[PDB]
Amino acid sequence: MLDAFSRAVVSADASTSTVSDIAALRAFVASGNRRLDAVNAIASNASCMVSDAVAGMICENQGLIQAGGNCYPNRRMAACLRDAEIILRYVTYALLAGDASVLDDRCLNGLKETYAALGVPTTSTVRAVQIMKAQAAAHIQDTPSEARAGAKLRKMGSPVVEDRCASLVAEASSYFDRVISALS
Amino acid sequence: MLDAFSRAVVSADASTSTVSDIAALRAFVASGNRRLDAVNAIASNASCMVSDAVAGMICENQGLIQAGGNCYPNRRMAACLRDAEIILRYVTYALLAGDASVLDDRCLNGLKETYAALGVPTTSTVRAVQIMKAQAAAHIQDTPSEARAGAKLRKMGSPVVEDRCASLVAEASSYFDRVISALS
Amino acid sequence: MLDAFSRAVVSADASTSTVSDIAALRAFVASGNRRLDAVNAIASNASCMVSDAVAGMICENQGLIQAGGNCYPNRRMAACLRDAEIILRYVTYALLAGDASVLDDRCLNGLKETYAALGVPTTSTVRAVQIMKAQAAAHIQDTPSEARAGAKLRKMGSPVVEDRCASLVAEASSYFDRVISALS
Amino acid sequence: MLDAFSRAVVSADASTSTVSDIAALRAFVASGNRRLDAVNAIASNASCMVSDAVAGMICENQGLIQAGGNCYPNRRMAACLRDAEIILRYVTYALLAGDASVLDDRCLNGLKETYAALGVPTTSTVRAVQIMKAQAAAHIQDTPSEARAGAKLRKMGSPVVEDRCASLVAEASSYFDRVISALS
Amino acid sequence: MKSVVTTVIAAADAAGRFPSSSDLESVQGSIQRAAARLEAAEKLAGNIDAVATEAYNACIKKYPYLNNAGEANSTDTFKAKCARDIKHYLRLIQYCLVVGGTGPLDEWGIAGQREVYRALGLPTAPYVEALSFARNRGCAPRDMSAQALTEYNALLDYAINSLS
Amino acid sequence: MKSVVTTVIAAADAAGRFPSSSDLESVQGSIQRAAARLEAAEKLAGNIDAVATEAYNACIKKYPYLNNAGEANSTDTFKAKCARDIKHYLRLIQYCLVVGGTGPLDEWGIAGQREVYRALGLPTAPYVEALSFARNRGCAPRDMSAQALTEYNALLDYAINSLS
Amino acid sequence: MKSVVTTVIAAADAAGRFPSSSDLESVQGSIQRAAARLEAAEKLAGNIDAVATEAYNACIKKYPYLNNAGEANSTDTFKAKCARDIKHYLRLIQYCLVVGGTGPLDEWGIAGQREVYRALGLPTAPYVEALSFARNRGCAPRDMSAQALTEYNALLDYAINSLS
Amino acid sequence: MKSVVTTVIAAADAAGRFPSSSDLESVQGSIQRAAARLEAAEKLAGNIDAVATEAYNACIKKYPYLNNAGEANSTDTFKAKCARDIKHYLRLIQYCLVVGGTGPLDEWGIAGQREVYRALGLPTAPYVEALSFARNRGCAPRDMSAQALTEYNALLDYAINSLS
Ligand SMILES: *C(=C)C1=C(C)[C@@H](Cc2[nH]c(/C=C3N=C(/C=C4\NC(=O)[C@H](C)[C@H]4[C@@H](*)C)C(C)=C\3CCC(=O)O)c(CCC(=O)O)c2C)NC1=O
Ligand SMILES: *C(=C)C1=C(C)[C@@H](Cc2[nH]c(/C=C3N=C(/C=C4\NC(=O)[C@H](C)[C@H]4[C@@H](*)C)C(C)=C\3CCC(=O)O)c(CCC(=O)O)c2C)NC1=O
Ligand SMILES: *C(=C)C1=C(C)[C@@H](Cc2[nH]c(/C=C3N=C(/C=C4\NC(=O)[C@H](C)[C@H]4[C@@H](*)C)C(C)=C\3CCC(=O)O)c(CCC(=O)O)c2C)NC1=O
Ligand SMILES: *C(=C)C1=C(C)[C@@H](Cc2[nH]c(/C=C3N=C(/C=C4\NC(=O)[C@H](C)[C@H]4[C@@H](*)C)C(C)=C\3CCC(=O)O)c(CCC(=O)O)c2C)NC1=O
Ligand SMILES: *[C@@H](C)[C@H]1/C(=C/C2=NC(=C\c3[nH]c(C[C@H]4NC(=O)C(C=C)=C4C)c(C)c3CCC(=O)O)/C(CCC(=O)O)=C2C)NC(=O)[C@@H]1C
Ligand SMILES: *[C@@H](C)[C@H]1/C(=C/C2=NC(=C\c3[nH]c(C[C@H]4NC(=O)C(C=C)=C4C)c(C)c3CCC(=O)O)/C(CCC(=O)O)=C2C)NC(=O)[C@@H]1C
Ligand SMILES: *[C@@H](C)[C@H]1/C(=C/C2=NC(=C\c3[nH]c(C[C@H]4NC(=O)C(C=C)=C4C)c(C)c3CCC(=O)O)/C(CCC(=O)O)=C2C)NC(=O)[C@@H]1C
Ligand SMILES: *[C@@H](C)[C@H]1/C(=C/C2=NC(=C\c3[nH]c(C[C@H]4NC(=O)C(C=C)=C4C)c(C)c3CCC(=O)O)/C(CCC(=O)O)=C2C)NC(=O)[C@@H]1C
Ligand SMILES: *[C@H](C)[C@H]1/C(=C/C2=NC(=C\c3[nH]c(C[C@H]4NC(=O)C(C=C)=C4C)c(C)c3CCC(=O)O)/C(CCC(=O)O)=C2C)NC(=O)[C@@H]1C
Ligand SMILES: *[C@H](C)[C@H]1/C(=C/C2=NC(=C\c3[nH]c(C[C@H]4NC(=O)C(C=C)=C4C)c(C)c3CCC(=O)O)/C(CCC(=O)O)=C2C)NC(=O)[C@@H]1C
Ligand SMILES: *[C@H](C)[C@H]1/C(=C/C2=NC(=C\c3[nH]c(C[C@H]4NC(=O)C(C=C)=C4C)c(C)c3CCC(=O)O)/C(CCC(=O)O)=C2C)NC(=O)[C@@H]1C
Ligand SMILES: *[C@H](C)[C@H]1/C(=C/C2=NC(=C\c3[nH]c(C[C@H]4NC(=O)C(C=C)=C4C)c(C)c3CCC(=O)O)/C(CCC(=O)O)=C2C)NC(=O)[C@@H]1C
Ligand SMILES: *[C@H](C)[C@H]1/C(=C/C2=NC(=C\c3[nH]c(C[C@H]4NC(=O)C(C=C)=C4C)c(C)c3CCC(=O)O)/C(CCC(=O)O)=C2C)NC(=O)[C@@H]1C
Ligand SMILES: *[C@H](C)[C@H]1/C(=C/C2=NC(=C\c3[nH]c(C[C@H]4NC(=O)C(C=C)=C4C)c(C)c3CCC(=O)O)/C(CCC(=O)O)=C2C)NC(=O)[C@@H]1C
Repeated sequence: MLDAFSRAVVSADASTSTVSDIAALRAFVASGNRRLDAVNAIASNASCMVSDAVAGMICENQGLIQAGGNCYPNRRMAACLRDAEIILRYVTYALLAGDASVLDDRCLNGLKETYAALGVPTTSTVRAVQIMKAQAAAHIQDTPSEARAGAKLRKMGSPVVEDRCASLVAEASSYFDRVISALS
Repeated sequence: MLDAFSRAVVSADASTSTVSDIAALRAFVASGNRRLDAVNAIASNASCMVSDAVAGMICENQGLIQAGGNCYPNRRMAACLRDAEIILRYVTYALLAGDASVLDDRCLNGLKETYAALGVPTTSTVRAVQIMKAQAAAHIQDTPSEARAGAKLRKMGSPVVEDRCASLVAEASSYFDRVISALS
Repeated sequence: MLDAFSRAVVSADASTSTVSDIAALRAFVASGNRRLDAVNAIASNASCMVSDAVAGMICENQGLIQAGGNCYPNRRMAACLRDAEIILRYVTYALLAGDASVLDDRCLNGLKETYAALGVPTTSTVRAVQIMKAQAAAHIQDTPSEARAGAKLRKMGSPVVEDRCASLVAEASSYFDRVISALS
Repeated sequence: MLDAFSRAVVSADASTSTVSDIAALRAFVASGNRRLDAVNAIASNASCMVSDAVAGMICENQGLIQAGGNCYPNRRMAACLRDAEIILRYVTYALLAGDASVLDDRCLNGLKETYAALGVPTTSTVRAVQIMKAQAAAHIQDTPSEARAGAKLRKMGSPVVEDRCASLVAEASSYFDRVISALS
Repeated sequence: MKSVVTTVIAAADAAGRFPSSSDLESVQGSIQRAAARLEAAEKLAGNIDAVATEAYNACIKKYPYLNNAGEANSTDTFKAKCARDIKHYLRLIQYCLVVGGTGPLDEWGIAGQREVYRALGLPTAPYVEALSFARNRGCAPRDMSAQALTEYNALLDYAINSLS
Repeated sequence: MKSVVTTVIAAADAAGRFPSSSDLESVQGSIQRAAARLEAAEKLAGNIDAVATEAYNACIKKYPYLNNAGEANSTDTFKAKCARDIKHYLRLIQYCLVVGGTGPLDEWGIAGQREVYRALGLPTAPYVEALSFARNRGCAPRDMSAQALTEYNALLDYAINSLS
Repeated sequence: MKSVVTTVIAAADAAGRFPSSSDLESVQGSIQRAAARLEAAEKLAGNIDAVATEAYNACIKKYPYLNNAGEANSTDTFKAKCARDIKHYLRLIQYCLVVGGTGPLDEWGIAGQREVYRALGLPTAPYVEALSFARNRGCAPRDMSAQALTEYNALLDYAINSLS
Repeated sequence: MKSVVTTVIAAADAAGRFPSSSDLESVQGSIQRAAARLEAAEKLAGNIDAVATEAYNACIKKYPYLNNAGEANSTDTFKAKCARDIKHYLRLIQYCLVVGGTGPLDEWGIAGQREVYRALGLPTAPYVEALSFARNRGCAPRDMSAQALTEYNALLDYAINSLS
């Protein structure tokens, strides 16, 4: 897999050149601490995110838990909870690395074809991923609503800036969007 | 494994010396054709030798085919016919190579301990190997008796000398004797 | 232990048969005196053989008498001289008996495992045994070289035949080869 | 495996107690940078250390490269260079972790029995490890002599203190001494 | 026992490698972070009984049915075992703060926890409530520095995730 | 491509784990060490031709037999390829300083180097002398900070070790 | 130890077969070829010191830099070891001619040769030059019969290939 | 298809080896032995019908019960198939003499023979008697040279062994 820095190396090697834009690399390093806060915000809340995302997918489409639905019976609901956790894990890896290589290569490559072969609905999966994308955005910004969390609300206590890591939110969101693109 | 020639090399390498006794190696080569006749005499008659040897062991000890005997039931008789053929195969390899290494390393190493663990009688096995040793001697000399062969008598038609390859008979017999020593 | 004659008895007892090949036994008896000459030639020269064999092993591998070598210090050199004499003693017993049983049972059984456990080099031991094998061949034939003996040269004065007991030389050599096989 | 910190945890868990000596843990952390210098000094010079250590073992015991010696022929010299590098690797792991567990469990457990079974001299191995222990001490202190290095001399340029990391030298030396104890 | 240094050594060993640039660099991370997590480890060592007691009391306050005859907090032995279990989790978290990894919690708390609780009919919700209370309780700089509390909260969330 | 973050992610993935305490802690090490190695990376990017040229000149000065007819430095093409090879190693070292691991050197320089040099009858000693010269050349603070030079020297020693 | 007879026995053993038509036929090849290769083996046994010495002298004549302080032929010990190594290769070739296979050269010369030479900074070129000199030196019928020299040259080329 | 050359190539390929001394030496054995086995192959090609017919007639003479209603030689189709089968074995033996190995007999005659005869209730003894008759019939130099007849007899004994 690549990270943000080995991505710059691979790009440079296409012209057998040294990496000369050290300023960009220094910018990556300066956002290092906030990046670690963003990964900690997702990993620390992953169980709440997965169960809420899969429950949300199901409350919007009740057929998933009726005759012939793909979260029926118990075995399929369990398999689906597992897949939502796996996808979220590979997205958190990509955010920690600052590069989608690990997500693309180890999770998304052949996912659509696997789901096609199993009869797993890509539509309903895309909805679960949309909810996790929204959850991740809120946890990175440390602004989860009490309305959607109730007694499960968590505050991370990262040091606040005005933009609330808008750039990391966009990056995280772009990784979830690669999942959605891979299934769409 | 070693053959007669690589045996001379391994002996020489113990003093990091060249092999100087080329006369002995030329003597090995000069008996090459009769050695091939000796291997052909055993291989060509191996089924007759094995069945006669195992049948002989049994006609001398009837307990092998009675309650609790080690050629009872069908599975054990079959396993014993297989072992007599295996032992004869490794002895023929040793005769073709002019060295016991292949017999020692691939057949005899741990054989007694295996037989002890299975309850295979080493005494009765030694008798089967004695008969194969006698059969091999006769086939190498191209002097099988009609009395022991009946309608199964075979003649190889190798070119006769007065000694009838006494040296190859002794060598073949010494390999069968390594089997007997390994089980005794 | 067995001798050549009780070896024929044990072989016969595998078919509860009498020993019928009295001719072979008469052949053993006819070589009796030359066999006693062969044992006398080794026993009478044993100290010269052991010290020359161990000294030869050492002049070919100087590490045995340097830091970490297995003939260092004095205690280990003494232990090694003792082992070369023990091995030569069991080989002379085998030659007197016309059977390897005493050598196999009382000397070679567990020798490799003992040497492994002590850190005694089996390679260097094999070289000492090779030299004793060559020495024994020359003493049996009563043809030791002045080049290797100098002032220690001994002549036994056995009654000479043209072959110089080739068959006893081969037999003695085969016993030394069992030692080498047991350590290889 | 354990490191210095999980060693304190395992000790505490024997009485299901919290780790209370945080001062000692803070002391480990305060020597962290010099520990990284010590590991860098060995890793950076490992090829020079291994070849010099094995060459040293050999120049003190010439039998290792003569008939029957355990660095003869090419295959055995290569295997021995590999083992010296492996041992040095596990010692550097132990120094990086501040604990011998990885060395004990992954390198030393069954090493003597393996060497006994192969005929690898533990004496000569102990001498190779002694030389690597001396090399490591000098590289950690950044005081390799020109006399032992010649044109291969390296300087690390770590910030000098009067004691030259005597405590890390003793620790590194104690790991090499576990190797020697395991082979003695 | 998973830590920064055991992770890089295990990866180096699988590839037959000496420690290299990335291995030493990883351990520099421990040198920077140790102060924060050893601050948390020392606070928790000092006050574990009070921290565990209030977490235990929180989970029984949420699930008073546990006090009814035949339920998991209904006898003096059960009450003592439940409080002990909360202290066990906090002691394993103290170990994780010392080590800078989940190793102690992974090997001594989480492995087998669900088999044990299922076999004895112990509901998991009170365990989750106790840890969840502990997770929401702390604040910086009152209890410890922001980074010390970050490390403590992450290990509580890790235990919570293992039960969820 | 081996770096701090790819090593901890690969170890996390092999065990099916989210990033945890030890993973983030490892990456904090990169945040601390990056200044030193990016200083080295920038110096090397700025001056690679001069650094490579003097290392090439050092190895030919040590082994002038390479200039004889049929030897590896004997034609204009050979001379240009040899100097190019030294610059290749230094460019891969620049990449390792950017990444904070041996990945680029492992994958693009070291893998196959021995098969190539053996097949073309290229002696290894001149490569070792060039890198060894570069390793002994630098000093701080003249060329760069002590920690920048430590990073650079460690990667040169790593390449030297790969050829030794 | 690879020879005609060990090769056919190993193939027979893998399939559980007695020696058959093709096995005996293969060994007839050894009976025909033995005279030629034993002629070569006897010549080499008789004259190995002279053959090895002139090959050693050839490689030092080609690479006189080896005589300079710190280089591989620069001390009396180094000179003696280098000449010894050439004799080792020729002794292993004598063994191959006795056996009629590469077994002795495979197991005792070639396996580990590159690890050893790399570890001690021994250049491979002088080894190749010594064997290459020996390969080009012989002629028939001066030195031995055409087929004896064919067998000798093939084993020298085999060693050369292993180092190239 | 097992022969001298396919055996040494398969052993070379398993170890990633070019043909070497022992491979060529093995093939020299084929060059020496081919005259004998091609003499046998040509005789058998020339006279296979007569050789097969007398072997078939021998096995029915030994086992006249085969002529009884419901037995394996009792109809015109059965009689023709039995004689055909003997000719099949002799044709595969002709192929083995051409190739200098048991390959053709192994792959096309022996593999499955026992499953076929068992499934159709064909007794093995008549096949053995036919081949055994053919094995005892020949003499040199009447029928062919001693070595030609040795090759032919060895392949008959090999087929007999496969059925015994
Ligand atoms: C069905 C009746 C149904 C649902 C189930 C539910 C699903 C849902 N959830 C979100 C958004 C969020 N939920 C979050 C989850 C958590 N917050 C926490 O603090 C804990 C740790 C965790 C678990 C409870 C979060 C953080 C969000 C993000 C927004 C916010 O905080 O308000 C959505 C919205 C997704 C979208 O915008 O597309 C949905 C649908 N909703 C249901 O109707
Ligand atoms: C049981 C009552 C009983 C036996 C069964 C039989 C076993 C036996 N066989 C021999 C000796 C030989 N048998 C040979 C076999 C064959 N000869 C052939 O020509 C065909 C091809 C082949 C298979 C039938 C041979 C060659 C010999 C060698 C001696 C000879 O030819 O006469 C023995 C003797 C064992 C010994 O000498 O110790 C025995 C016991 N005998 C039974 O009593
Ligand atoms: C080291 C420098 C060194 C040796 C020491 C020596 C060892 C060696 N010895 C032989 C062969 C023989 N030595 C013999 C001993 C004796 N002959 C006598 O008459 C007396 C009683 C006795 C003691 C001195 C004998 C008999 C032989 C046999 C051969 C012969 O007589 O020539 C060898 C040869 C080994 C071999 O052939 O494998 C060796 C190496 N040699 C040394 O280099
Ligand atoms: C054989 C004749 C022979 C040797 C080979 C040699 C072995 C030996 N080496 C030491 C001690 C050291 N060698 C070191 C190696 C190096 N120094 C460097 O700067 C480079 C990078 C590296 C490789 C060449 C080092 C650092 C030491 C430590 C001591 C020192 O620096 O002086 C010893 C001594 C062993 C002991 O003390 O027990 C030996 C024996 N010596 C030979 O005789
Ligand atoms: C969006 C992600 C957040 C946000 C994050 C910020 N964190 C900042 C600083 C900071 N965070 C940490 C913790 C972090 N570093 C580590 O080493 C580890 C674990 C090993 C973690 C979890 C540290 C140490 C620091 C630096 C010290 C400090 O500043 O207190 C931070 C400030 C720096 C910056 O501007 O980049 C930010 C912005 N802030 C937000 O507003 C949302 C909620
Ligand atoms: C004891 C073994 C025998 C015996 C054998 C003899 N055969 C002799 C020569 C010989 N044999 C063959 C066949 C052999 N060579 C091969 O290449 C193959 C198969 C691939 C085989 C099976 C040949 C070709 C020859 C040489 C030609 C010839 O001489 O006719 C032989 C004579 C030479 C010698 O003295 O060694 C002997 C003695 N003879 C006996 O008395 C017993 C029965
Ligand atoms: C190789 C071993 C020899 C060799 C030996 C021969 N000795 C022969 C006969 C012989 N030897 C003795 C002495 C012997 N018998 C004893 O009772 C004792 C001691 C108690 C010993 C040591 C005697 C009495 C005899 C018989 C009398 C005589 O023939 O002078 C001998 C000749 C008979 C035969 O062919 O076996 C031989 C060959 N001869 C050699 O060439 C080497 C050196
Ligand atoms: C015995 C080991 C040495 C010695 C070492 C010292 N180095 C000290 C400080 C120091 N070292 C480094 C480099 C190190 N830190 C890393 O993060 C990495 C790589 C990832 C490495 C290799 C740093 C950054 C520092 C701290 C900065 C500085 O103090 O210059 C050091 C001084 C502190 C202390 O007393 O521990 C020492 C003693 N010194 C010796 O005398 C021998 C040769
Ligand atoms: C026949 C002369 C015996 C006899 C033989 C039995 N052997 C049995 C099985 C068996 N044999 C071996 C050794 C064999 N396998 C090899 O691979 C090799 C050498 C390469 C040899 C020589 C093994 C390992 C086994 C175990 C495997 C199996 O059971 O098939 C056997 C069956 C024992 C049982 O399971 O009860 C028998 C009966 N039995 C006799 O009474 C005569 C003396
Ligand atoms: C000399 C050729 C060797 C060598 C030999 C050493 N052997 C050592 C001791 C030792 N040897 C044996 C086996 C021996 N004892 C017997 O009773 C029998 C046979 C019946 C034999 C052949 C034993 C059991 C022992 C251990 C007890 C004892 O000390 O006697 C030995 C000393 C080992 C040590 O303590 O380090 C040595 C040096 N050493 C060599 O380097 C060459 C190759
Ligand atoms: C060098 C200082 C020695 C020496 C070493 C030899 N070792 C040989 C092989 C060998 N070594 C080991 C242990 C090693 N392997 C591991 O994985 C580890 C730890 C993780 C270690 C420390 C093993 C298991 C083996 C067997 C595998 C193999 O043969 O490659 C060896 C070859 C022995 C042989 O086959 O004859 C040697 C020569 N030899 C010396 O003389 C010095 C003292
Ligand atoms: C930030 C101001 C919070 C807040 C904090 C309060 N916690 C109170 C007491 C308290 N907290 C703990 C847990 C704490 N002690 C430790 O040793 C550790 C970690 C190792 C932690 C996390 C305990 C055991 C206690 C009782 C003992 C004490 O008084 O320190 C507390 C006191 C009043 C109360 O009990 O609520 C406060 C104010 N409370 C808040 O509202 C903000 C958000
Ligand atoms: C510390 C004062 C040393 C020392 C250093 C000197 N180096 C000199 C010249 C020089 N160094 C390099 C390599 C250097 N430049 C880089 O860009 C990098 C890496 C990016 C490194 C490591 C070059 C290319 C040059 C030549 C160009 C220049 O003048 O900078 C130097 C000048 C004298 C000379 O050329 O020999 C010095 C003094 N010299 C010492 O002895 C101490 C220990
Ligand atoms: C064919 C006529 C060649 C040729 C041959 C020459 N070689 C000369 C001497 C020589 N050759 C060797 C190697 C040789 N000796 C062996 O024992 C073996 C193989 C086992 C071989 C291949 C040696 C050691 C020597 C020196 C001793 C001697 O004189 O025999 C040689 C003599 C003159 C010279 O040294 O050049 C010649 C003529 N030379 C040719 O030009 C053609 C092509």
